[PDB]
Amino acid sequence: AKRTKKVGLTGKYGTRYGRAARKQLLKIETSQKAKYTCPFCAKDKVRRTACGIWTCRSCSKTMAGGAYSLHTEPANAARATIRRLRLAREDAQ
Amino acid sequence: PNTITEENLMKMIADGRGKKLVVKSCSKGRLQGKVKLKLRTAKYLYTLTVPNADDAKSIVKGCKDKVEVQYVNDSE
Amino acid sequence: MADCRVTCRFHSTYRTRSKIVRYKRTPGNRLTSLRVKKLPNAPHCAETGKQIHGIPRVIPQHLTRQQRKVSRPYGGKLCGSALRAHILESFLNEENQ
Amino acid sequence: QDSISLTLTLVVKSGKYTLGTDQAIRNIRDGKAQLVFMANNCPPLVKSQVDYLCHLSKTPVRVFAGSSRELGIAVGRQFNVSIMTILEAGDADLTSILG
Amino acid sequence: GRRIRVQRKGAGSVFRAHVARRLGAAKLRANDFAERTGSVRGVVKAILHDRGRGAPLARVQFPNMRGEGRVNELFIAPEGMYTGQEVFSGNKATLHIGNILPVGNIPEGTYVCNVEEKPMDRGCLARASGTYCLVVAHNMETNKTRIRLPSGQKKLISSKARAMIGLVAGGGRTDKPLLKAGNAYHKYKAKRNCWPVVRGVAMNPVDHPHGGGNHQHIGVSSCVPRNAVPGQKVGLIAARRTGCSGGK
Amino acid sequence: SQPIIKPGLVCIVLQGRHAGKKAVIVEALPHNERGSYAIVAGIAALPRRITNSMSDEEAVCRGRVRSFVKCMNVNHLMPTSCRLENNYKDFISTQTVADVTKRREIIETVNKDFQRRILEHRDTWFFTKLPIDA
RNA sequence: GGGUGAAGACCGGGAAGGGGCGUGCCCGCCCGUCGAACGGGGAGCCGGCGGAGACUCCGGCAGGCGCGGCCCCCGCGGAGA
RNA sequence: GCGCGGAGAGGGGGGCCCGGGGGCGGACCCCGCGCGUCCCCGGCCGCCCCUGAAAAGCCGGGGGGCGCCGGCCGCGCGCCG
RNA sequence: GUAACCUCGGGAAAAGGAGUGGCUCUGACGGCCGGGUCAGAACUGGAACGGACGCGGGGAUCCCGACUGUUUACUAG
Ligand SMILES: [K+]
Ligand SMILES: [K+]
Ligand SMILES: [Mg+2]
Ligand SMILES: [Mg+2]
Ligand SMILES: [Mg+2]
Ligand SMILES: [Mg+2]
Ligand SMILES: [Mg+2]
Ligand SMILES: [Mg+2]
Ligand SMILES: [Mg+2]
Ligand SMILES: [Mg+2]
Ligand SMILES: [Mg+2]
Ligand SMILES: [Mg+2]
Ligand SMILES: [Mg+2]
Ligand SMILES: [Mg+2]
Repeated sequence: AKRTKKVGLTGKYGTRYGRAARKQLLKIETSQKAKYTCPFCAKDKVRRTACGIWTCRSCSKTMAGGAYSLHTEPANAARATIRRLRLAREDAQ
Repeated sequence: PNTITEENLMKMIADGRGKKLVVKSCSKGRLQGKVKLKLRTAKYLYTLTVPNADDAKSIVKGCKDKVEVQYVNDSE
Repeated sequence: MADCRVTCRFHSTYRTRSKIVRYKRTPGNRLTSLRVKKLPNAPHCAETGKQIHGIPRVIPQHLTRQQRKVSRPYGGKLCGSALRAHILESFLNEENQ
Repeated sequence: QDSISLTLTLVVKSGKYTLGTDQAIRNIRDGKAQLVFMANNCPPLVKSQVDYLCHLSKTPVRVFAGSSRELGIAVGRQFNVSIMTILEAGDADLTSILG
Repeated sequence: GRRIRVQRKGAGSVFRAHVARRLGAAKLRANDFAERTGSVRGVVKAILHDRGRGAPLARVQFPNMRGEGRVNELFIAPEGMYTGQEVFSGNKATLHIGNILPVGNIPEGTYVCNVEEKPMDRGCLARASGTYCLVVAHNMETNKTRIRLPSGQKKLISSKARAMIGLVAGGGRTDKPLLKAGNAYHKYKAKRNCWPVVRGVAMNPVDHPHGGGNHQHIGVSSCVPRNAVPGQKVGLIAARRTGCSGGK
Repeated sequence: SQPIIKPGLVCIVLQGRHAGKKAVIVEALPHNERGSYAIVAGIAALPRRITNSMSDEEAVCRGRVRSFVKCMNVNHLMPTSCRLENNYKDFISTQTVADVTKRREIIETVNKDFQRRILEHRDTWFFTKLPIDA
C-alpha cells in the first residue's frame, strides 16, 4: 500500500460513483480477480472465464462455479447434505 | 522454369520430349564465357549451364538432328 | 520516382480481410500490388484443441494423399498422448470388467 | 491416533526413495520397490495402471490420507507428490505401520 | 389518445428477443424405455456461456439407443460440474450432483434443480442462476410429493417427475452493482429492447394516462382494479396493500 | 518384488505405427546407455474374414496373416497377465535383426508359425483385436 | 395436404411428402437453382502495342478443373516424436 | 511485463508448424549502413451481469465392402458486366 | 513552489516565480563503428531569443442538477 490508503483497485473510478458502491465493488472485484486451488490438481491456477465458468491454467479442466468466486457457501452446504443423505441410504439399501 | 542436370537432358531428348533447344553464350559477369542450354518441354522450360563453352559443343553435337537447335551468342 | 502512390486492384475498394495486398518492385521499375491470401488452420485434435503435427497449413485439396496423413492407427484425429489413454483405459477396463 | 509420520521421516533420513510417477513405474517393473504410497487425488487412470502393475509384481500398495500437497509436505518437500516408492527402508525405519 | 407502450410491445416488430448466436433451448433428456428400467450414462463435453442467460450450459453426450452413433444434449449446469465428468439418468441413477432421477427416489431435504411440473415435460421450475428447490415430503398412498419453490410457495407434483441434484451455477450475480448506465445497456442489449425507461408522468396526456398537468403528478390513485381493460392497466394492478410495512 | 519383463510375456504396443496391437517378448536386452529395450514379435494384420460362400481363391488371401519383428523401448509397452510359449529365440537375436534380409526371412518364418496356431484354434486371446472406443 | 373469412385474402408440422444402383433390391419422417457486384469462394504474373479497351489484345512464362489414348502398383523406414 | 517445473525442470540430442528470407532458374542482378513511418504477422498479458455468424464446398479417422491409380501424351473450359 | 475543503480518489496547469538565441567546448549512456538524448562551462549580440506559426486569463462565493450521456431538422441545449 505505497500508492493508496484505502481505495485499492477501485482507484480506476476517480471520484465518480460514491462510497457504498466503491466499497462493495472493492470486495467483489478482489474476490473475482483471485487465483483458486484446483480441486483436481492442488495448484492455485484457477481463473474466471465467464460469469460462472472457471478454468485451470495447468490441467485445462473447466468447472461450473459461482459468479465472482469459485465456491459459494450454499453450494458447500448442499454438497454436505447430499453426501450425508447418500450414506444413510446405502447402509440399509 | 526449372534447372536440369546433364544426364537427364539427352535422356529427355531420347524420349523425344523436348520441342526445341536454344544455345546462348554468356560472357559478362558471374556468367563468365559460359553457355546456357534451354530446352522447351510440354510442361516446363529446362535450363542447364555447362561450366565451359567446350562442353556445349559435345552435348549439342550429341543431340544434333534429334531436336531443333537455335543459337544466340549475343555479343553486346 | 517522386510519387509512389498506387491504385486499387480489386473490383471495389472496401478493405476487408480478404482484400489485403503488399508491394513489390517489378523489372520495369514499377511498384505493383499482390494479394495476401488467408492462411487456413491445420487440423486440430478432437479431444484437445491443439494442432496436429506433420500436416502443413494449406487447404487439403492442394496436397497429395501422403501429405495429409500420419502413420498411426488414429493418425490425424488425435495426438499420440490421447491415443495412449484410450488404449490404457480400454485394456484396464476390459480386464477388470 | 497413530503416526505413520515417524516412518517417513526415518526413510527420508537414512533410506532410499523416489518421488514421481515415471520413476515409480520404472522401479516396480524391475522388481526393486518394497512399498508404493499413493495420494487420494492421484488421477484415476494412473491409479489403475499402478495398481495392476503392483499386482503383477506382488508389491504392496497403500494409499495416503491426504492430497499430493500433503504428501509433499510430509516428505519435507515444497512441491506436490502423487506417487512415492521406498526402495530401501533404513535401520531406523520400521515399515510395519502399513505392511 | 394513441396506443401506449404496453400495447405496442405485444405486436412484435422491434420488441422481439434477440436470439442470434444462441446455443439453443436448455432441456432435460427425453424420457424413454432404457431409463424407465435402468440408467443411461453420459459424459460432460464442455461448459459454455449463453447470450442473454446468467447461468452456464453444459453439453452432454449420450449413446444412441435407437440406432448407431451418439446424441448431444444441452443442460443447465449445477454448481460443481466439471468437464470430463460422467453422469447418469434413470430410475437407478445414484445420488450425485449431476444425476437425473425421479423425485420419488430423492430423500427429503435434498436440493434439486430443473424440476418438471408434469411428467415428461423436460424441466421448468428452478432454472435461473443460484436457484434450487427442496423436497419436503412424500405420500405413498396418493403418489404425490411436496416441494418448496424458490419463491417460497409449496406445490404438489407427481412422484414420477424428474429433477437434477444440486443448485444452479452462477449464484451471487445480483450482489454486484451495475454502477454505470453503459453496463445496463450491454446487459439489455443481450436480451430485448426494453431500456431505458421514460416515466409516465413526464409524457403528454395523448400517450399515457399519467401525463399532463402544470406540475408533474398522478391525478388519481395508482391502484387499478383487476378488470381494467388493456389501455387502462397501468400503475399497481390489484394491489392488496401499499407502502413499506416493515414487519413480517 | 519379482521382475515382470521376461520372455514369453504378452504386452500391448502403446506407441508408434503398430500402437494398439499385441505382441510377445522374445529377448530382453540388457540395460545399456539408451535405456531398456526388448525384441518383440507382433501381429500386424489379423486373418480378415471368411464366410459361407467359400470362394477358395479369395479365401486364401483373406486368411493370410502378417507380423512385425523389431526391438522397442520397454517404456512403450503394457505388460499383461497372458503367456505365449514359443521358441523363436533360436533364429531371433540382436545381430539377426540389424540386417534387412535376415529380418525378412525371420518375418516369413514368424508369419508361417502364426498361421498354424490360428488354424488349430489356440491362443484365442492373443489372436484377437483389442476394442478401442476413441 | 390444409385452416379461417360474404369475398379480396390472410394464417399454417402432423400430411401415404425422396433417392440409389439398374430392374430387382436396398436406403429414407417433413421445402426453396429466394435474399450479400463489401461476408464464404479452385486457379495469373511480367513486357509491349492503339486514338478511344485491357489482370480481357499480342509475346513469354505459369495455375486450376475436366475428358480421351498409351504404360500402369493392393507399403516400407524409425527407438520415438 | 510475466511465466514454468516431480502430472518431470535445467542440460545434451532430435521432430512438427511458421502469410518469411537466401541460392539456382524465370533473366548475361552497382556496394554498404541506419533512425523513423505505414501495413501485416507472432507469443504473451488484460477486459466483459457484453463471450464477439452460418452454409456450400473440401478433407481425415473407425468399421464394412470393393480394386490397378499414378506417369507420359493430347484436347477443352459455355452465359452476362 | 503550491491553500481551504474532500466521498481520501481529488482540488492541481491551484495560486505564483525563474530560465530559453548564436558560437566554441566538456562529460555521461552501447558494440565487438552506430546513435541520439540528457547534463555543465566560456565567449558574444539595441537588456534579445516558444522572435513567424501554433498555443489556459485567474481567484472568492450563492442557486440548480450528483456525474459521462440525450433533446424541440428551420428562433428554446
Ligand atoms: K423509470
Ligand atoms: K454475391
Ligand atoms: Mg507432413
Ligand atoms: Mg413535455
Ligand atoms: Mg386519456
Ligand atoms: Mg409543466
Ligand atoms: Mg441466392
Ligand atoms: Mg467475397
Ligand atoms: Mg492467358
Ligand atoms: Mg481507359
Ligand atoms: Mg447534468
Ligand atoms: Mg455534458
Ligand atoms: Mg431549433
Ligand atoms: Mg439553439
